[PDB]
Amino acid sequence: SSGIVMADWLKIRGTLKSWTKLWCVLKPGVLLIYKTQKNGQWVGTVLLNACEIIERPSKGFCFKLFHPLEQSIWAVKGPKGEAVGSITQPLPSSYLIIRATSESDGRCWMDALELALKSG
Repeated sequence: SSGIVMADWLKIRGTLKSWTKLWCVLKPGVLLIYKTQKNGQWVGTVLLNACEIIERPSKGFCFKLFHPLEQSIWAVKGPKGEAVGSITQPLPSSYLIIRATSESDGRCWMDALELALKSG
């Protein structure tokens, strides 16, 4: 009933190239990012509807979510009404660079992300 298409750890490159491991959940039209896997501290929600996706060779496997018009990709409000995201390494306003453990995992995420873009 959840509507959760995918959930797994992904590494997200900050502006500070710290590659933090964060818990990521995919629901139609949104990617929800958390510090921890269960009942986690919300960091941000990416509005996939405003986004396009491109592959980024080469290390594992990296892909980039970006706003084609260089605008903000981020939800104003948390899934639970949260005003502000949990503090993390600084992240870009208009794009996100993401890494997955395996090529197969990465391709799955990416394909799933593609469908998710125009739904919700």
